[PDB]
Amino acid sequence: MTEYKLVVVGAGGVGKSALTIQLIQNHFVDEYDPTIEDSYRKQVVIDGETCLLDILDTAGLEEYSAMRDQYMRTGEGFLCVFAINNTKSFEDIHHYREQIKRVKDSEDVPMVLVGNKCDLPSRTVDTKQAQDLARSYGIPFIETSAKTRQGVDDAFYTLVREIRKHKE
Amino acid sequence: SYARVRAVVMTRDDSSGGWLPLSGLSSVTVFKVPHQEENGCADFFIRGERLRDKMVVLECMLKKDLIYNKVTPTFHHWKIDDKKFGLTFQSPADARAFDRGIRRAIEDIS
Amino acid sequence: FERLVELVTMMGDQGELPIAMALANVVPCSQWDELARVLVTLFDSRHLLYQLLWNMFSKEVELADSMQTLFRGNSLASKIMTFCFKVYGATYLQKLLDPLLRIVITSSDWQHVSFEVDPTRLEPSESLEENQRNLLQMTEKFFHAIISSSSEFPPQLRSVCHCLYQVVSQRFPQNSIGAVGSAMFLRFINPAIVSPYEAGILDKKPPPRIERGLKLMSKILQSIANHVLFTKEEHMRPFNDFVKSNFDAARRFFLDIASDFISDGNVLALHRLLWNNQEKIGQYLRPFDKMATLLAYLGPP
Ligand SMILES: Nc1nc2c(ncn2[C@@H]2O[C@H](COP(=O)(O)OP(=O)(O)NP(=O)(O)O)[C@@H](O)[C@H]2O)c(=O)[nH]1
Ligand SMILES: [Mg+2]
Ligand SMILES: [Zn+2]
Repeated sequence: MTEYKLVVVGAGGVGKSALTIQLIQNHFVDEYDPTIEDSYRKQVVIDGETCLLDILDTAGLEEYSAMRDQYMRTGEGFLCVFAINNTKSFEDIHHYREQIKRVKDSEDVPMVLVGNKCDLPSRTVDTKQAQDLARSYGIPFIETSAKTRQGVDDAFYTLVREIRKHKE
Repeated sequence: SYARVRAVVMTRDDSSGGWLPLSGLSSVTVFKVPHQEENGCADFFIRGERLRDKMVVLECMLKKDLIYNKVTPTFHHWKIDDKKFGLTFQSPADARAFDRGIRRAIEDIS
Repeated sequence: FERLVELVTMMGDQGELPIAMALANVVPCSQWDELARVLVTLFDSRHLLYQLLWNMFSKEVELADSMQTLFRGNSLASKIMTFCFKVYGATYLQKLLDPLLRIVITSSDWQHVSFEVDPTRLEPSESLEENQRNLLQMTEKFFHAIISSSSEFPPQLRSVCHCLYQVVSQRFPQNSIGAVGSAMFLRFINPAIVSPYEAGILDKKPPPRIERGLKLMSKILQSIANHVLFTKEEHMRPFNDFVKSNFDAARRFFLDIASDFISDGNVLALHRLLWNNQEKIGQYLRPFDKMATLLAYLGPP
């Protein structure tokens, strides 16, 4: 089985851990436990290929920004996560992108833009904004809600597909 | 609560010398408030509110190293950090029932 | 001189800080890192820091939904708190962690000291059991050294934690000390433990085997401070017994800290922050004319 090293980045409180737990353990964590760095592993079949997902859950707190160089150096694909009720996190993705390109020394780094917390009625970043930003990046955009588990698999299943296309 | 007596609370004025009421009789209790789960680790306190006005005149946090001076029946005092606190009871049986709650509250501190 | 412009420290009757709070909701989020620096530096220079912390910490605890969300994000009130830890406790944190980090790098990192406790990442030549033994050995001496630094805690930081302890207590009386020790480890101690070279504690980055160990130790130290067990990673549950036995030893340190001396700002051109946001500080609502007349004289550079 081929291993795909996924890394989840984004601002603090956007749902990086709730999305990761819904993928691994299939339940919504209602608490707010800020993460330093977590690691998981999952075997899945995508497009007919059975594979292992190496997942890194990173720290959205800017106090732990000094760790970003390491996981950007070892990760293969990055799930860029922002909350649709926080404009700051929507624009925070740019600074994660630019450091990933800088560490990879490449402009084509596989990644996916993820707008979490779509279950909320008070949207701050609508769909057209993130879709336009994703086209600017050249990467897909997926709307997710770690509460109802909407698009959680689709978000992670899209990122590996970006890794596959990058390897060919 | 581990104990609930009616007694007056005393303070010790070093200039004045000796113990004086800290002024009103109060209802003094010793109780626990748990960390997280109720049946688990907790903090333990002494709390006395005057019946005059239902308002706190003394709140103390108990320690494993707390020294409890039982000088006479119906009079105990202790030392916490920089200040000295104590109570005088209306009956020696009340002084014993309150001492039973402090002895057992320290044993559960962990 | 024009130093009356620095009178942003004006305090309103039966309350306080109108100008700063208005500037708090107006200034863009990208400058909140710089904003938390200019207010703390100025206010502390005028012996009004406590009133600054009392206002900012109050707004955060009134706006929070639950106590489990307080000061665990990147809000302005949380950035002001982290800045205070950084400027008053860096010397404290440096000399507390430097001798321990020097003991792990030098005199310990040779006999293949390894802290890898994720069995999925364990090297075949290594043993999980002895690696868990190294992680707890290093975590214990680091934890004990922090709990034993009660006397050497700087008084300025002891006032920030006491202020934070009182502000939270006015809405969450039970275990309000938990938010003090959690934010203290999360935003001050553990960031320096994970990245000692970036925090200025060490001269160069520690060897890779130690960086992996310090990362896992900070996760164990954070669980102890949070008074919570490991429940997400299965390879961290083996440390739950060690974590549960150190819960109340951290609170005794936290209760000690939350109970019971700098220079001026350097060339602070505060206009830039003041003028580049001068449109919607007036709409947001009395005294704006007094400063609008001030910078009608003083031209923005
Ligand atoms: N309603 C709703 N709340 C969500 C959703 N995803 C996450 N949350 C809430 O967001 C908060 C933080 O979630 P968490 O996964 O810890 O965020 P994080 O992105 O990991 N933060 P950090 O970077 O510090 O680790 C929790 O209150 C969680 O319940 C979602 O889709 N809907
Ligand atoms: Mg997280
Ligand atoms: Zn406890």
